[PDB]
Amino acid sequence: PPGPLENSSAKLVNDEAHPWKPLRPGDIRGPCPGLNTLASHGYLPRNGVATPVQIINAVQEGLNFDNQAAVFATYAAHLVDGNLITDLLSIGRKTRLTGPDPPPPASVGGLNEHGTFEGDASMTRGDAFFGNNHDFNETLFEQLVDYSNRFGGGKYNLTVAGELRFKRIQDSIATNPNFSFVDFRFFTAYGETTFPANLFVDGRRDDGQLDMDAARSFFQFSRMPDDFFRAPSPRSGTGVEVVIQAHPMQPGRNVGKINSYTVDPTSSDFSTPCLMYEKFVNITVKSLYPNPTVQLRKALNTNLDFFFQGVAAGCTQVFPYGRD
Amino acid sequence: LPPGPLENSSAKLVNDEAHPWKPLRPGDIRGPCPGLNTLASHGYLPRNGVATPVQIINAVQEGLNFDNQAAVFATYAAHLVDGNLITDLLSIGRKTRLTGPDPPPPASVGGLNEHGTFEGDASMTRGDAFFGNNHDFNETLFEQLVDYSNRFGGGKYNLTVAGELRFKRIQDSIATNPNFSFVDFRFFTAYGETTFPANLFVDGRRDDGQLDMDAARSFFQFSRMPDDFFRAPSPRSGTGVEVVIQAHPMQPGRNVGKINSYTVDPTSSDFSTPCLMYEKFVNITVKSLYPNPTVQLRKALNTNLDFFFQGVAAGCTQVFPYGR
Ligand SMILES: *[C@@H]1O[C@H](CO)[C@@H](O[C@@H]2O[C@H](CO)[C@@H](O[C@@H]3O[C@H](CO[C@H]4O[C@H](CO[C@H]5O[C@H](CO)[C@@H](O)[C@H](O)[C@@H]5O[C@H]5O[C@H](CO)[C@@H](O)[C@H](O)[C@@H]5O)[C@@H](O)[C@H](O[C@H]5O[C@H](CO)[C@@H](O)[C@H](O)[C@@H]5O)[C@@H]4O)[C@@H](O)[C@H](O[C@H]4O[C@H](CO)[C@@H](O)[C@H](O)[C@@H]4O)[C@@H]3O)[C@H](O)[C@H]2NC(C)=O)[C@H](O)[C@H]1NC(C)=O
Ligand SMILES: *[C@@H]1O[C@H](CO)[C@@H](O[C@@H]2O[C@H](CO)[C@@H](O[C@@H]3O[C@H](CO[C@H]4O[C@H](CO)[C@@H](O)[C@H](O)[C@@H]4O)[C@@H](O)[C@H](O[C@H]4O[C@H](CO)[C@@H](O)[C@H](O)[C@@H]4O)[C@@H]3O)[C@H](O)[C@H]2NC(C)=O)[C@H](O)[C@H]1NC(C)=O
Ligand code: HEM
Ligand code: HEM
Ligand SMILES: *[C@@H]1O[C@H](CO)[C@@H](O[C@@H]2O[C@H](CO)[C@@H](O[C@@H]3O[C@H](CO)[C@@H](O)[C@H](O)[C@@H]3O)[C@H](O)[C@H]2NC(C)=O)[C@H](O)[C@H]1NC(C)=O
Ligand SMILES: *[C@@H]1O[C@H](CO)[C@@H](O[C@@H]2O[C@H](CO)[C@@H](O[C@@H]3O[C@H](CO)[C@@H](O)[C@H](O)[C@@H]3O)[C@H](O)[C@H]2NC(C)=O)[C@H](O)[C@H]1NC(C)=O
Ligand SMILES: *[C@@H]1O[C@H](CO)[C@@H](O[C@@H]2O[C@H](CO)[C@@H](O)[C@H](O)[C@H]2NC(C)=O)[C@H](O)[C@H]1NC(C)=O
Ligand SMILES: *[C@@H]1O[C@H](CO)[C@@H](O[C@@H]2O[C@H](CO)[C@@H](O)[C@H](O)[C@H]2NC(C)=O)[C@H](O)[C@H]1NC(C)=O
Ligand SMILES: *[C@@H]1O[C@H](CO)[C@@H](O[C@@H]2O[C@H](CO)[C@@H](O)[C@H](O)[C@H]2NC(C)=O)[C@H](O)[C@H]1NC(C)=O
Ligand SMILES: *[C@@H]1O[C@H](CO)[C@@H](O[C@@H]2O[C@H](CO)[C@@H](O)[C@H](O)[C@H]2NC(C)=O)[C@H](O)[C@H]1NC(C)=O
Ligand SMILES: CC(=O)N[C@@H]1[C@@H](O)[C@H](O)[C@@H](CO)O[C@H]1O
Ligand SMILES: *[C@@H]1O[C@H](CO)[C@@H](O)[C@H](O)[C@H]1NC(C)=O
Ligand SMILES: *[C@@H]1O[C@H](CO)[C@@H](O)[C@H](O)[C@H]1NC(C)=O
Ligand SMILES: *[C@@H]1O[C@H](CO)[C@@H](O)[C@H](O)[C@H]1NC(C)=O
Ligand SMILES: *[C@@H]1O[C@H](CO)[C@@H](O)[C@H](O)[C@H]1NC(C)=O
Ligand SMILES: OC[C@H]1O[C@@H](O)[C@@H](O)[C@@H](O)[C@@H]1O
Ligand SMILES: OC[C@H]1O[C@@H](O)[C@@H](O)[C@@H](O)[C@@H]1O
Ligand SMILES: [Cl-]
Ligand SMILES: [Cl-]
Ligand SMILES: [Cl-]
Ligand SMILES: [Cl-]
Ligand SMILES: [Mg+2]
Ligand SMILES: [Mg+2]
Repeated sequence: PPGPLENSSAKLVNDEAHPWKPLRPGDIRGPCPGLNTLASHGYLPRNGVATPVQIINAVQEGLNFDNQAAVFATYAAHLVDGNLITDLLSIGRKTRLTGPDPPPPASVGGLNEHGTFEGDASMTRGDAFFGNNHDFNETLFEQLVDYSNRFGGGKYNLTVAGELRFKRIQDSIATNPNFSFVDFRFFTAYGETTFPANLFVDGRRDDGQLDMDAARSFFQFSRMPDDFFRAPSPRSGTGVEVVIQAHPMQPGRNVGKINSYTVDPTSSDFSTPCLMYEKFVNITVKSLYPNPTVQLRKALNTNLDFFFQGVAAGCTQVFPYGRD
Repeated sequence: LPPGPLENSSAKLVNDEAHPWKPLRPGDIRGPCPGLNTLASHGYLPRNGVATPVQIINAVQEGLNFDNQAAVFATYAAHLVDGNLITDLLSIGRKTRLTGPDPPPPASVGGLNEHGTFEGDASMTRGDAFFGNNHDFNETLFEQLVDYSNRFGGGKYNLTVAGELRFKRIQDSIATNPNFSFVDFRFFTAYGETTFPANLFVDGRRDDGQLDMDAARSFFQFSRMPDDFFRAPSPRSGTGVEVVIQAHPMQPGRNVGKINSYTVDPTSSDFSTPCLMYEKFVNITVKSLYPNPTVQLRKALNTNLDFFFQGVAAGCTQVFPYGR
């Protein structure tokens, strides 16, 4: 697992060695505009299948994503969505490129796999319930623009993030009878809304105000603006507290029908990051791998260790298969 | 310019042969900040505790891996209100002739000890200014930190301990300090500070956010790094502050001339309005110290207000109290 950038100042990353290209048939793109754009500028394999080490070097070098967040997000995703023997992860749909599957109920389903990492009330993608959880959706993007106009002076910023995050949750509650918003997804849904203001903003300026042309380029086409400079120093979810505090929300879920959102008092929330860590490892990962062979157990323990090092709140390490 | 981010920001020995702890030698100034005190006491900063903004940022980054945005934000904020803008020198403690000849009233140039500019109420290990001394280590407060760590962190200080102690300290001040104030700048900074010991005082080889009480006392009381201390393995500052905020959500306010009269102030900024915090700091705090400044002082203010703006986490739009 790579350490932080050696030299992490702003610099042009839309450069000569990293041109955008269109998708070839077979090139895999998914629900993350950050990984998508990196793949499309060749910071990641252009076909969208990568090792964890590759994804981490790419997000730091391409966009100056900080090391702790890159390590948390990448090994969390690899544990639930990736192939632990081959050490590969698809950034979108399940693919044979990741090699021979483990036994069920592990899915190795790529970032597109619903319920594991990816989840509901995304900004520019529709819920899995309605059929397609990974393609750019134009109606939701035009909503992001609207809110930018109304709260951001035409630009996306943390204030807009706060408003739209809530709007999307409300939208899901009213329309999605499967709406779920607990645990891992509750956590990551709020930190994602800060990323575009933090990281899609040209680094020479770095003033957290994202223009709509830049926003469309990343979200829709996986493409950096012309002459794009990365952020002037490493960061990820700075300001998430702005987005949480705008519209206080307790973790919960619709119960088999629309508008039935019911708080779940067993879910972690922001005051309990280590319950969220423990349930991810001790319930989510453990249920995908309830009885691993010696070889799989050893791959699981190595990735669980690397995952534990990226956990922002620190926490106490949990061992689903033992320390041995 | 402010220094940019650290070249190679990995974990490494920082309590080394070139940076030993030394006892205070009269002349030497120590203040309310255990981070800055300890850096001065190991020679990362000047040992007498008076430094330029550039020295302080280089010191917090190289000594402790404090991240660049936070180092710039705090350093220029404190310099604007507590420092000498003409000599370019800031005391980490008391007001001193070592920062040079003063500007005109009503500027104070009072050092970091100056109550209510940067320093303020409900500190963890230091008493409120109202009771007499806002900067000395207070053994009864540290013992209550040790007690909350036994109760909530298994004997170690971590973000769960921080959430409970931060709220305890606020309740102590409401009950005992008739002047307690907890608005605007202080309301914002108080929360982030409670994360720093978990993120930054924990040996960088471990980096699991569990701070032992011997390490904690070393930094807070003696201004000394633990033996063989490694700084954190990448840059960070207020990671996990939302964990502290959401443990006991609370709005900004003040006692109203007597104990137990905490009154929410609806004109204060809070965590959802970080740009109003920025703006009030500049329009009100800074500009009432320097209501009408001469030509050279006006240049120095505008230069430092620029650097300050670049450090604002939320991004925001720049305000210009003296024009552009
Ligand atoms: C190092 O720092 C420490 C701490 O800052 C310094 O010591 C402090 O010094 C100040 C200044 O002298 C003292 O201020 C004075 O406080 C007294 C009140 O004392 C008693 O009540 C205190 C508050 O308790 C309530 O709130 C807390 C916090 O939530 C809570 O835990 C308590 O249980 C109680 O809560 C109430 O409300 C709750 C709802 O939230 C309810 O559940 C509950 O039912 C309660 O009703 C308390 O902390 C204090 O406890 C200490 O002292 C006793 C022994 O006396 C000891 O047994 C405890 O273990 C503690 O050690 C007391 O119980 C107040 O009366 C004074 O008010 C006078 O003066 C002010 C200011 O001038 C005037 O405005 C008033 O009108 C009045 O004349 C005063 O404000 C502070 O109490 C003290 N704290 C300590 C010692 O812990 C120390 O000085 C510093 N050292 C150095 C060297 O500087
Ligand atoms: C992102 O970009 C925006 C614009 O550049 C920045 O500026 C903030 O913009 C916000 C959002 O529009 C402003 O907040 C709004 O201000 C309105 C007026 O505020 C004053 O006047 C009213 C009287 O009408 C007073 O009551 C109030 O106390 C203020 O003195 C308010 O009417 C708005 O409140 C209401 O809005 C919604 C609309 O959907 C209502 O439904 C609610 O009831 C709500 O109460 C709103 O607060 C804000 O003033 C701007 N801030 C500043 C400092 O200028 C953001 O700063 C920028 N963000 C970042 C992180 O960069
Ligand atoms: C570090 C490896 C990363 C992984 C494994 C990862 C994975 C994901 C996944 C699976 C989603 C979908 C969540 C949802 O359902 O909405 C997502 C969303 C998101 N990602 Fe990433 N991501 C990573 C890095 C990045 C980077 C570097 C950026 C920005 C620089 C970023 C920006 C975002 C944003 C803005 C979304 C939300 C998009 C939306 O809601 O429309 N990600 N990420
Ligand atoms: C970068 C320049 C910095 C400045 C200008 C600065 C200034 C301050 C000031 C004025 C206070 C007192 C606030 C109060 O409690 O009343 C404070 C508190 C504190 N600082 Fe800093 N600080 C800096 C860097 C850091 C660093 C690098 C660390 C640790 C790595 C740190 C750790 C803390 C902690 C833990 C407190 C609270 C102490 C307490 O509540 O007992 N600071 N700082
Ligand atoms: C709304 O949520 C429900 C409940 O999660 C979704 O139904 C579930 O769909 C999954 C995935 O297709 C099913 O699990 C699979 O079942 C097949 C064959 O039945 C099995 O061979 C697979 O290995 C896997 O078990 C499952 O039947 C079902 N879960 C239930 C009923 O608890 C439902 O599809 C969602 N609705 C929409 C429109 O998305
Ligand atoms: C992009 O996202 C938008 C908004 O989230 C999706 O639009 C939604 O589409 C449904 C139908 O697919 C619209 O309502 C439908 O109305 C009929 C009545 O004839 C009803 O029988 C259906 O059950 C359904 O309710 C819905 O109003 C619309 N929501 C909007 C516009 O806010 C859209 O499907 C997404 N695009 C893609 C390609 O998925
Ligand atoms: C606590 O605040 C009080 C009230 O603001 C202060 O004392 C008063 O305020 C001014 C100072 O600005 C004094 O000149 C008045 O005589 C005081 N009395 C009243 C009724 O206003 C005082 O500055 C603070 N006390 C301490 C110890 O810091
Ligand atoms: C702070 O340390 C404590 C103990 O090491 C951790 O708290 C425990 O959390 C477990 C599950 O992780 C719960 O059963 C208890 O509520 C906790 N034990 C207690 C309170 O004695 C806590 O997670 C740590 N916090 C962080 C952020 O690392
Ligand atoms: C511009 O600022 C200067 C001070 O830098 C002002 O000087 C005033 O001097 C009087 C003398 O009694 C003081 O009492 C005031 O406090 C000072 N004013 C201020 C605002 O601090 C001078 O008056 C100001 N000139 C203009 C045109 O505003
Ligand atoms: C702080 O001061 C600035 C101006 O120095 C404030 O006023 C706004 O400034 C912008 C930028 O030039 C103008 O577009 C607006 O027209 C200004 N408003 C007014 C009423 O003139 C800003 O609002 C101030 N903020 C606070 C909280 O005091
Ligand atoms: C506008 C503002 O910031 N006012 C605070 C106030 O709420 C508090 O009562 C006062 C005296 O202790 O200190 C001021 O700094
Ligand atoms: C670090 O990165 C930037 C952009 O390449 C450059 O300005 C700076 O000198 C580099 N520092 C080095 C290579 O030491
Ligand atoms: C996970 O397992 C660990 C150790 O066996 C245990 O401490 C913890 O309670 C478990 N977590 C849950 C939520 O069951
Ligand atoms: C291991 O036990 C779990 C119980 O959760 C079961 O699902 C899994 O199939 C078991 N595996 C064996 C050894 O095949
Ligand atoms: C840079 O960090 C690496 C990572 O551990 C380390 O090996 C090396 O000693 C550092 N380089 C310098 C010049 O300090
Ligand atoms: O143990 C070293 C390697 O182990 C694998 O399991 C991976 O997931 C890598 O990221 C790691 O570098
Ligand atoms: O530009 C005015 C001020 O700028 C600062 O950065 C310092 O270097 C000072 O020496 C000077 O007073
Ligand atoms: Cl980093
Ligand atoms: Cl530099
Ligand atoms: Cl940094
Ligand atoms: Cl005492
Ligand atoms: Mg989604
Ligand atoms: Mg204080």
